Order: sequence, then structure tokens, then C-alpha cells
Amino acid sequence: PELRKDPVTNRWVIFSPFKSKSCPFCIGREQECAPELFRVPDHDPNWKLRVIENLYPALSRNLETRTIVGFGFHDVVIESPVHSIQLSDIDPVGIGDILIAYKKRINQIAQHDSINYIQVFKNQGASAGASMSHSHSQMMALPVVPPTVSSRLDGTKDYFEETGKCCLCEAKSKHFVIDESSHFVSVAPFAATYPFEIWIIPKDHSSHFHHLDDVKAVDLGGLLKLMLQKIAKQLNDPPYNYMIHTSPLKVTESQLPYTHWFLQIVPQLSGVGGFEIGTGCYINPVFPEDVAKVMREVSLT
Amino acid sequence: QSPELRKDPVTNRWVIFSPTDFKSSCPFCIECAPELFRVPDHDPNWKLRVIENLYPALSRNLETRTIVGFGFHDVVIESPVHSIQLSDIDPVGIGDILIAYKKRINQIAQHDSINYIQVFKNQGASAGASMSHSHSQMMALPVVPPTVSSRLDGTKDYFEETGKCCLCEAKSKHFVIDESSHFVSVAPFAATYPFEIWIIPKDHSSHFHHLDDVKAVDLGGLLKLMLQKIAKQLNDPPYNYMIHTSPLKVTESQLPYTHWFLQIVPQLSGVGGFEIGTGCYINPVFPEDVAKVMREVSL
Ligand SMILES: [Zn+2]
Ligand SMILES: [Zn+2]
Ligand SMILES: [Zn+2]
Ligand SMILES: [Zn+2]
Repeated sequence: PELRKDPVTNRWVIFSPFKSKSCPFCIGREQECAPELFRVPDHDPNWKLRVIENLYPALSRNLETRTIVGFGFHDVVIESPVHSIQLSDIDPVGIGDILIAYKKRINQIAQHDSINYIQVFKNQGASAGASMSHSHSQMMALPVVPPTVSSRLDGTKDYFEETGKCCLCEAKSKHFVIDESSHFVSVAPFAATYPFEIWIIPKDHSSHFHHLDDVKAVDLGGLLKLMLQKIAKQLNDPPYNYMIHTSPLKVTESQLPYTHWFLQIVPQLSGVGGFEIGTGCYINPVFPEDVAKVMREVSLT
Repeated sequence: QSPELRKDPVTNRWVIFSPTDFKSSCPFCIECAPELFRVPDHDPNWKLRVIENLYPALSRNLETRTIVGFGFHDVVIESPVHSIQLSDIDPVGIGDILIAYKKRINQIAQHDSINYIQVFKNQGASAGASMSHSHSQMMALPVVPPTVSSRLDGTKDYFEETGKCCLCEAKSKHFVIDESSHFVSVAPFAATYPFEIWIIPKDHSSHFHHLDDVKAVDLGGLLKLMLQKIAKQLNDPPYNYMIHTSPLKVTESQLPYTHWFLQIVPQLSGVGGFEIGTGCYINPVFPEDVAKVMREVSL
């Protein structure tokens, strides 16, 4: 039983020692959705993916200007034409296309000075927040830098000032390696917030996700797919969430040395209670050392 | 209504608002882990008792990038009767629960290794409640938790700019639901969760255990009132409530802007990748409306 902390989360977690507990988005029903931003391949009727506006946005894109107006961008990335397909089934190249699509939309949004952070995330399973069965992910552009981002900046800065190094650049030395690709490495975070949480860290120190090129997008697409399929097997296809942790749009040169983006995957295996809500501190039932060994021994035969 | 971002010194974080539309024997009975004390003192016909948690999150037997899992994890059995819910207990009986917390808090405070104590209650399996018997818990931590740090920072920034304690302005900053002799319940302005309710003491006090017997019964009544109204208006949803107090080593300098309170959160919805990734929440109901609906509810 012990408390562990990491510059990235900049918060203590308690470790105290597992399985899971057509449609308007399909090709042909495009008018059934909200205005399209673009698709892939470009303007092709036989599309592999498309990004559209979210019909009922959390933040409205039509309000550009103690409280702040709800302006922001809430877009939806339809990951496939086929309804029965799950992001995990798509081929490495097809995922890379999804990853490149994010980059594209991120670059467009970056043109607005009113935006300070963009959150790319994926929900699979109703209990994990996924309102629809069709494979899809989302993008939320916020006018403010979110708490996790602020905390991260603070933590990685404190660590950088004391060691002169970027915690994520030491992924293989600070965390527990599960798998590794050509440009990325997946690990079980040392001070992981959730049981069986997995981070996919780029091996090259880059401060923002959209700095990703086509070669790395396919290479990342493969590691992501491998991590999702192993999760699905070892944990019995549990619902899950993955989110891209990148830098704010106005990130400073001064912050660059210790700002390194990554992708977080969290399989839903348990909920929270009054302790968590009240403290912001979580209780992880499984150490990452064990999650690492289990995920390394899992096979897809 | 139209979307808005709202922030409050207490949470020190932005929440996104985007919209009466909402809705939803045993070993603890009079065999358990070591007892700390009971009420009335050492009485076989007890109303409540606090014991050790059989499978603690933090072990009390470890006193000393990582820190040993030392800490105190205790369980407060709120009643002898299994079928009773905290909400059914009379105002005086709850006050007893509240005084028992204070008692245990005072004992724990004797340890310099502890920096924060989290008192919380879980009702309903989906809300973290492992057992049906009415009970709450206490977790003593060797570190000051994120929400406490954030709150200290937010209420400090606000105090430096206005020279006032945000919670002392409960009636003016938030939306009043009900009021008792020494407390007032409100729908927080920048509430994290839909139908979130805060019960704020009217007297500026930095720590919960500074509460006396008169206020404990008066608070017991307001708390009971808020739980029963929630149960009615929302169709008996699971819920969580937690006491937000000051760190054990809170400084004199922090005192003017450190004001404790009790947070009640009815479980009406879960989170997704957006929340986990940003730490920012999406609230579907403004507090103005929560306030009006809770004020019109009748028991
Ligand atoms: Zn579909
Ligand atoms: Zn780095
Ligand atoms: Zn019982
Ligand atoms: Zn005050």
C-alpha cells in the first residue's frame, strides 16, 4: 500500500490491491447529421471517415467573442462508413488516417486566437459516455486551459527544474514498458490513476500532437490498435476512453523542454465514490508493474 | 439556455454549463473490525459506532516519488437498524453522527503525519457504497489532496482581489435553496454536477471539527432536509456527500479565506473522455433552475 506521484498528473494516487462489467452515421445518411467540415478522401462519396459539427454542442461555435460565453468548437469524427466496425478493428493505415484527420482539424482550429486548448477524445460503450454505437471520436476546443493541462505544466516544470529532464522522455526508465513501435512506446504509468491505464508516448520529444506526420500516424495507429485489442482480450471487451494530452495553443518556448504529449487509454473497470469526488485523489487497485507483465504476456493468436 | 463557462474560487476551475427535467440482515447490525468508540459511550444499546475498515485504502500500521501507504481508514456505522437510511434518522441523531466525526477528527489530529482528513458518505452501489447498512467513512491522508490545494489557491486569489471570503458571501454568490439557524444550503454558481448542493456554515470557520453540539443538530436538520428533497425531486438517486474542511496544518495567513462546507452530489450521470482528459465537467442544469425546483419541492 503506497502513494505514488508523477510530474504529468502532478497529484498523488493511492495504490491499494479484473474484467468488464443501421444508424444515421452510416454511409448514405449524411443529411441525417450536422454540417460537414471535411471528409477523407477529400470530397469523396466513398468516404472512409468524416468530421462534422456536433448537433447538440457542449460549446457553441456561433458565439465567438466569473463567467465566459460558451464559445468553442465541438466536432464529431465519424471513424467509419460501416456501422458494425469498432475503431479497434480498423487497419493500422485506416487509424493513421483518423489520426491525420485530427491533426487537420486541429490546425484549422488553431487559427482562432480565442481557443487555448483542444481536447481529442474517444468514447466506446454507453457507460463510458458513448451515446452512439457507430465508431466515432470527438474534438472539443475550449477558450480556457483545462485543469489537467495546468497541473501537467506545473508538475513537469517542477520536475524539469530539479532534474533538467523531461519525465516523458524517460518513459522506459520511469514507467513500465508494455509494447514498443518504431516511434512510440506504450507503458503502464508508474502513478497511474486508473487500474490498467495505458499511455502511448511518442519517442521523439514533441510538445504537440498535431506535429505528427504520416509515417508516425500509421506507426502510432498500429500501437494504439495493439493496445486496444490486448485490452479487449485481457479485460473482456470493457468500455473505454482514450484522450490525447497535448500542449495548449499558446504554449511558451520556456515550457517546451518539459512539454511532451501523449495518448491516455483508460478501460472502465470501476467507478468512484465520495472519497474521490472530495479529494481528487484516486485509489488504484492494481500496480503498473503487474499490469505491465499481464499485458506483455497477453497474445492475440 | 445558451452555453457558458463558470468558475468559482472554491473549485478554482472552469465548468461548462450546457442544457425539473431530471430524475434517477447484515454484519453491521447490533464480528466487525476493531472498534474505536461508540455512542453513547461504551453502551450495548448503541446508536452509532466507529470502527476500523477491514480492508483499508491506507494502513494505520505503517506510521513513518512515493510515500508509504500510512493513514487512517475508519468506518462510521450510522445506525443499529439495517433498513434505516441516514436520511430517515432524526435531526438529533444526525447531529450525533456529526459530533462523532468531530471526535474522531480530534483524535487523528494528534498525529503530525496526517495532513488532511476526508469525511464522506456513499449511498447506493453505483455511488461506491459496498454495503446496504447506513454508514459513512473517514480517510486520513499524509498529503493535502488536489481539491484542497486548488481551493486554497482559488480562495486566496479571490481574497487578494476582493478582501473577502467567497463562502461568507454564500447568499450573494450562489443560489439559496434553504436556510437554518447556522447554515444555508445553495446551488453552487459554478457547480460541477447537476443538482449539486452545498451546505455552508453561516459563521466563517476554517474547519469542520470546530462545530459544537447546537450547530450539529441544526446542521443535521438542514442536511436531512436536503437529502429528503433530493430523494423526492430526483426519485431516490444514489448520492455522495463529502465534508470539505481545512488541512491540519492550515496557516493563520490562510484563515481569512478558508471556510469549510458540505457538498452533496446526487448521481445522475457519468463521465467520458472529455472529462477524464481535461478535468473540466459539463453540467446540464444551471443552479438558478436547481434552486427554484428545490425551493418549490414539498415534503
Ligand atoms: Zn451507424
Ligand atoms: Zn520529452
Ligand atoms: Zn446491517
Ligand atoms: Zn468565510
